[PDB]
Amino acid sequence: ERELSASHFPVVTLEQLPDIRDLERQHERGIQHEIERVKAELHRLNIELT
Amino acid sequence: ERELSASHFPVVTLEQLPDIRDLERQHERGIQHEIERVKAELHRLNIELT
Amino acid sequence: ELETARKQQQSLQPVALSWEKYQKQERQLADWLTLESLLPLWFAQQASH
Repeated sequence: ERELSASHFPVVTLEQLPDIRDLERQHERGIQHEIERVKAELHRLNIELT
Repeated sequence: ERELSASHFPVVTLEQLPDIRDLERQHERGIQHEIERVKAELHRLNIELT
Repeated sequence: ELETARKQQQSLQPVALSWEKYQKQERQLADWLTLESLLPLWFAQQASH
């Protein structure tokens, strides 16, 4: 899990540590954006399959 | 918008002010949870409609 | 001919039902989305205060 998350997720040094929480949250926002994009594709494909 | 946000969202006391951002995360999670729940019901409903 | 029109309309009506309830859920989702965006603004107002 750690290798997997790291391979996708950047890590930053101490100089922005308070902002690293907001960077994690922005990364989560982007992850959810990709989630909804893929889910919209799944919606379309489920329509076609049905 | 302020009326709606006040009716749906709470406000926090002075010293529990640090908790307000825990409430921000919790309310965001709840709003997104209901958004996705209604969205999935709309998904299945669209399936039935098609 | 009467039976044909009957069946066509009868099949179409449930489509209208599903379409309308889908519209209702769509409006509900739009409103929920509206609240999501207002949440940062509201809690920002309250946090500033």
